Amino acid sequence: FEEWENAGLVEDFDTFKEELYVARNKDDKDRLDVLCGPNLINQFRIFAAQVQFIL
Amino acid sequence: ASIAGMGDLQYKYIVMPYTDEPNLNLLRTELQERWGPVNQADGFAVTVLSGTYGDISTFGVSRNDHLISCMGIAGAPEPSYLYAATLCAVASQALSIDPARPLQTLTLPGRMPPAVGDRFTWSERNALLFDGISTFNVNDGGEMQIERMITMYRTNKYGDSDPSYLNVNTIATLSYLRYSLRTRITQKFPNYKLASDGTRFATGQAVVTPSVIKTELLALFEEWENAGLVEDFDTFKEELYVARNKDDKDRLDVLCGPNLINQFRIFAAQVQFIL
Amino acid sequence: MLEETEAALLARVRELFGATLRQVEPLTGTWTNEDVHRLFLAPPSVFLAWMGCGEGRTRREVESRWAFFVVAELLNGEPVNRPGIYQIVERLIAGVNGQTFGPTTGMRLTQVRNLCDDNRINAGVVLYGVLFSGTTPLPSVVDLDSLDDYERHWQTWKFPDETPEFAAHINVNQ
Amino acid sequence: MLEETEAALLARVRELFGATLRQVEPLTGTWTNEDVHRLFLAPPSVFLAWMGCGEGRTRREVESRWAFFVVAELLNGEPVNRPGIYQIVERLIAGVNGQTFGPTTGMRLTQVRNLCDDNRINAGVVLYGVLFSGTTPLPSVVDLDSLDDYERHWQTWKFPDETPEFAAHINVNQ
Amino acid sequence: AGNQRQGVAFIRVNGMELESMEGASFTPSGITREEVTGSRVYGWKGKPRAAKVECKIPGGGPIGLDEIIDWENITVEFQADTGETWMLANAWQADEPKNDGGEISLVLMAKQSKRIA
Amino acid sequence: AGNQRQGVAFIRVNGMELESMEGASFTPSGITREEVTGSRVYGWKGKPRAAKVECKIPGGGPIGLDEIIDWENITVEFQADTGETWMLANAWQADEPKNDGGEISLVLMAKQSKRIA
Amino acid sequence: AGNQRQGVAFIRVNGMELESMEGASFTPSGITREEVTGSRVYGWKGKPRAAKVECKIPGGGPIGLDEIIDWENITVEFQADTGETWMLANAWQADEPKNDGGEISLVLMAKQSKRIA
Amino acid sequence: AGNQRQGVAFIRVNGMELESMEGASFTPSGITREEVTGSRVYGWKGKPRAAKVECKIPGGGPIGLDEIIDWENITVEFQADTGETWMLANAWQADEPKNDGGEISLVLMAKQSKRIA
Amino acid sequence: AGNQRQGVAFIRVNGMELESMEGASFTPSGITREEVTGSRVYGWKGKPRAAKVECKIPGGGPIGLDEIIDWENITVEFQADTGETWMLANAWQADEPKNDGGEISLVLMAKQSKRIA
Amino acid sequence: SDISFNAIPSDVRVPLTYIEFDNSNAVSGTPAPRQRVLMFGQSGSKASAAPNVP
Repeated sequence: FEEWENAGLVEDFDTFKEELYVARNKDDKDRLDVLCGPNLINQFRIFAAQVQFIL
Repeated sequence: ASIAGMGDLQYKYIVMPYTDEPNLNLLRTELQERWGPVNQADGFAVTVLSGTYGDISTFGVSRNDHLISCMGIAGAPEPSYLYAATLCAVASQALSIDPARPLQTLTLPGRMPPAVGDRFTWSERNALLFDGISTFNVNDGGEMQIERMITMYRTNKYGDSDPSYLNVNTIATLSYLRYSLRTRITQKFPNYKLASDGTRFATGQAVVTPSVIKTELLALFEEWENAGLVEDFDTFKEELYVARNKDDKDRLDVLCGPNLINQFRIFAAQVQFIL
Repeated sequence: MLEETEAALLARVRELFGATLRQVEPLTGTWTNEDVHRLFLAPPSVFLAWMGCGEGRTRREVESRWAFFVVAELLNGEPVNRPGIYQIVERLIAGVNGQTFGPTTGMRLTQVRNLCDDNRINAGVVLYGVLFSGTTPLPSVVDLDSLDDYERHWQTWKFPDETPEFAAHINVNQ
Repeated sequence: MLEETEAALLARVRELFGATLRQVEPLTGTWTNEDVHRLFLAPPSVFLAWMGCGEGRTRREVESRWAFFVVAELLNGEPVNRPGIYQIVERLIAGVNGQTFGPTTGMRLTQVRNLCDDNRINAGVVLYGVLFSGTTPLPSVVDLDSLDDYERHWQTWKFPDETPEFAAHINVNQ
Repeated sequence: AGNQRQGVAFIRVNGMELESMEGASFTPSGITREEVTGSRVYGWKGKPRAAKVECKIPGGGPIGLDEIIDWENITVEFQADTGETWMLANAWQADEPKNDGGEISLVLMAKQSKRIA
Repeated sequence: AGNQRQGVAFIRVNGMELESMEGASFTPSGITREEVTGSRVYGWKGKPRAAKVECKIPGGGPIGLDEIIDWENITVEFQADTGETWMLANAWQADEPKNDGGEISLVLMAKQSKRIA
Repeated sequence: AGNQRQGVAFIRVNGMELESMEGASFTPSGITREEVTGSRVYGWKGKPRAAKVECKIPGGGPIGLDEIIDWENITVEFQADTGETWMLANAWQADEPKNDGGEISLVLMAKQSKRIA
Repeated sequence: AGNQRQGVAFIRVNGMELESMEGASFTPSGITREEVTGSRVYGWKGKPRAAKVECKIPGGGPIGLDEIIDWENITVEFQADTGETWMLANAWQADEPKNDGGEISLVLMAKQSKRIA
Repeated sequence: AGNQRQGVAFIRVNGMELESMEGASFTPSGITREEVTGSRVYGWKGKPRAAKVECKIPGGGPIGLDEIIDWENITVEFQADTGETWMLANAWQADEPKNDGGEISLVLMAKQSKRIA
Repeated sequence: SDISFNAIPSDVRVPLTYIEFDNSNAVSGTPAPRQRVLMFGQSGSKASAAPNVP
C-alpha cells in the first residue's frame, strides 16, 4: 500500500490500516481471508471560478 | 428577545447603537453574567454617542461599567452607528493582532470628521477621558483617527477612584490570559488524578501534584512574558500559591497575580535653548 | 512481581511436556547436599527455584535470576533414558529462552551446569542445572485508587478587594 | 550520622507494613550460623543490620552499606504464605530504593540473596537478604557554638608615631 | 538537608516524571568565558550558552518513542534529590534519538533555564 | 504489558525473521534539530533524517550472504518484545557487509518509517 | 514558529518541487546601493537588480536535463521551512548547466520577485 | 569592566536588536592615510572613508527580507558587550543581499559615525 | 529506478567503454542566457553552447595515449547508471592532454548532443 | 459551500474550467473563532430576515 501511494494511486493510509483485517479460514485450513479497502485518489475535472470586477 | 436569542457562542465584540438606559441595563447584565468565572464567554461592547459636550459628560459620569466603551462626538455629519461600526471593526482587528498594543494612532477609513468649530479642544478631551468617555482626533489631512480608547469604569465599589479596568488593553489582555490558561490546562492535562504534595507516587503513574501545576504555570508565564504581555517574573513566582481543596477533594485552588505590562502614552519633554 | 513470573514459568513448563514429567513443583533454596534425601524426588521431574536478584538498569526494576533443576534416575550406573534427558534439557532451554513470562522480560540463558557428583550419583539421581535471568520491575508503593481525580482547577487573579473579580473555574476533564 | 539513618529506615519499614510484620528490630552483626538459634525469631519479621561502610567520594562522606533480613516460617516443607513473602520482599525493595533517610542519600539496591540452606531450612526458617548502599556524610569535629562570632575588624594604617593616626573601626555585621 | 548531598536526579516533562538512568547531566544557560593572550594575558571573553538536559530512558515504557521524537514546545523540570530545582521552558528534543538495546538517549535542550524553588 | 520493558527486539525482512544478536539499534525517520547562537541564543533549525536498522547475523544461517548483499527493494519490520512495531518500506542494505568471525552486520536503511500497530 | 529558524528551503517549478541539495541561495530583486566619495562622503547611488535562485539537483531524477535546459517562461517558488515564501514569475534558466558527478546546478533567474504569503 | 574584553557585539536598527551571527565587523568613518614616495619618503595623504557595519541574520526571523532590502534612511547602533557604543544615522543597506542557506548578509553603511556613550 | 539516483556515469567512445575516474562532468549543448540591465531589468539574451564531456583515465590501460591525442571524428556516449543516455556525434578531443602521475584528463567535446533512450 | 455560486450547477461532470463574473464583492467565509462579533441594528420595510435571529 505504501508503494501504491508513492506511485500516485491511493491517498489515505491511516484509514486503510484501520480497515485492514487478515485472518485464517476455519474450514479450508489452507486459505487465508483478507478484507481490505483502498481510497482511490481523485481526479481534477471541474474548475469553478467567480470573478468580481471593480469598474 | 434579541438578547435572549443570541445563542451560546462567544461574541468577543458587540456593536450597540441604541444609547438608552433600558437597553444598556440588559446588555450590562448579560455581559457581566458572561464575564464571570461561570460562563467564561468574554464579551465587549462598543458604542458611540452623538450630542452636546454636557450631555456626553453626563452620560459618561452616569454609566460606571467596565465592559462598555463609548466615544463622544458632536456635530457629526454622518449617523452615529456608522462611526460605531467602523471603530469596532478597527479595534477588533487591532486587538486580535495584539491585545497589548495601545490604540493611539489608528485611523477610521471613510468617516468624515466634524467641522473645525465643532471639534473638542484639549481641555474638553482631557475632561472626557477623566469622565470615562473615549476621544478621537483629526489627522493632518481629513482623516479621523483614534486617540485613546477607555472603558466606562471610573469608581470603586466603596465610591473611591480606581485606575483598574480602565484601558481596553487591560480587558483584552485579561481575556487572552484566561483563554491561554484554559487551553494549556485542558491540553497538557486532559484527564489526570490528584494527589497531595509529598506523597510517594513514583514513575509511571499519571497523577498530578500541586508542584506540577506550579511548574506548568511558571512555564506558561514564561511564554506570556516572551510574547510581550507581562513584565515581572520574580514577584509572580513569589506570589504564586497552589493547593488542594479540603472539601471538594477533586478541585485544585490556585491564586496567582500577574504584572500587566505598561504602555507608552505620555512623552514629556523640556527644551532649554541658549540664544 | 515475582509470584506472577513463577506461576507463568510453572505453567509454561507444565504445558511444554505434560505427561512426560512426573511432577513440576517449586523449590525452597537453590540446592543443598541434603536435598537429595529430604525431597520427594519422582524422576523425571523439574524443580524451579528463585536464586535472588541483582541490580537492575533502573531503580524501578531488578534483574531476577531463576534456575531449573531437572531430576533423572540412573539404574545400575546407567541413566534410564539418556535421549529423554537430553531432549528434556534442550526443550526446557528452547521453551524459556527469549520468551516473556508475566512482567518478566527476555529470559537469558546464563549457563548450564552438571551437578552429578558423589552425593547425587550414590543415590541414583542425575541432576542438571539450567539457569536463567530476566527483567523484573518493582511495583508501586501507593495504589491509584487510594487517591482521587483532578477534576476542577479554579484560579483567581489578584486585584484590589473592592473591585469586580476576575476568575476562571476550569473543568480539567470533559 | 548513622543513628538517624537507622531510625529513619526502621520507621519507614514499620509504616510500610504495620500489622503485617510481627516485629521490626535492629541486628548485631550481619548474620551467623548460630543466629537462627540465639535470636527471638517471630516470623514474619524484618531485621536491619549495618554492614560497615566504604570509601566515599570525598573525605567528608562515606558509602554506607545496609542489609535487610526478612524471616519467614516454613511448615512441613512449604512456606506459610509464599505470595506474602514475595510481596513483602518486593515492597521492601520498592519502598527503600531511591528514597533518602536522614542524612543518607539515594539508597541503591546492590543484590538480593537467597539464604535458605541446611542450617535455616532444618529449623523451619525462610531467610532472604536485601542489601542496600547509600551516601552517609561524616560530622564535624568542632561545633559552631564553641567558637564565637566575628563582629569587629579594626585596622590601623602604619605611620610615624607622632602623627595623627589613620584607622578604621569596621563593624562586620549590621 | 543538613549534610545530604545529591545522589540522584529527577527529570519531569510536562508533569510526567521520566524513567531516567544513572548519570543525568545538566548544563545551565549562561555565558562561557574564553581566554585571551597576545604578548601577555589580557582577560576573558564571553559567548552565549544554551541549557541542556541529558538522560537515558528504558524502552517499552509508558511514554512511546514517537512521542519523544515529536517534542518541539515542552516544559522540562530538572530536580535534584536534595531540593535544588531548575525549570526549562519551551524546550525541544535535540540530536538523534536512538534505541540501542532498550536504551533511549534524550538531549532535551532549551534556550534559557532559571533556578526556581 | 503492565510493567514490561523492552528486553529484546525482532527484525523481519520480507516476512523472514532475522537471527539478530543482542543490541539492535533503530533510528526513526524525522527531523534533526540543531542549535543556533549568534550574539545570543535564537532557536533551532531542522534537517531531514532517514530510518536505520542495525543488527548482526551469525554466518552459515538459512539466509545466504549473497542474498543479503543484493537487497535493493525490501520490507523491513522492527518489533519490540513489548509490542511496539515500526514498518520500513522500500528499504535497502547500506554500508559494507563483512563476515568477521561468523558475524555479519546489517545496516538496513529506509527513507521513511511509520509506527504501525 | 515561536523560535523556529530556517534550516531548509524548498524550490518548486511549475508546481513540481525540486530535489534540491543543501545550501540554496536566494537574491531578491531590488536596488543595489553603491558608495560615493569625492573630497568627502556624499551618499549612495542605486542600481537595478534581478532575482536569482540557486540550487543543485541530483542526476537521474524524475525531471530530465533536457527539460531543465529548455526553461524560458516558468514559475519559480522559493519557500523556507518556517513559512516565508517568495514567488518568481516568467523566470528562466541562466548560465551553463553542467552534470558534474551527478550534480546539476540551476541558476533560475527572474526580473522581479515579490513575497507572497 | 576591570579586565573584560569584547567577546560579542550587538547591532540595533531603529531600536530592534538584530539576530547577528559571530564575527560582526565595524569600520569607523574617518580619513584613510596613504603612503607617498618619490626619490625618498615624504609623508602621507588623506582620503575620506564611510562607516560600515557587517553581520549575518538567520532566515525566517521576525524581520522579513523585504524590510531588509528597503532600508534607505535608518538608524544603526553598534554596541560592544563591554560598553563601547557607536551611532550611525541616516544609514542605508548597501551591496547585494542574499539568502544563502538561511544566512542573510547585511552591509549596513552610513556616511558618518560618532562614538556615543 | 523507483528511487535510484545517479551515483556513477559511464563514457563510451566508438563502443569502447572508458576507464573513467570519479566525478565525470557533462555540459549539454544549448543556449546560455545572460542578464540585461540598464536603468531597469529588461530580460535575458542568448549565446550558443557546445557539449562537453570530462573524465580521467588511468595510464597504461588498453587504450594508448597516442590514440587519445588523435581523436578528430569520434562518437561519444554519456550514460548514467540510472538509465539516462546522451549521444555526442562527430566529437573531438580538446585542450591539452597530460599524463600527471598516471592520470590522463579527457575534454572530449562536440558541437551538439541529443538525449537518446 | 464557503463560496456561494450562482448559475453554476453543483452536479457538473464535463472536465473543463468554469468562470463567472459577479459585481458584488463577497468576503471569504473562513471561520474565525477568535474574532466573532455581533451587531445590533434596525431593519426597515421590505425585509426578508426574521427579527431577533442572528
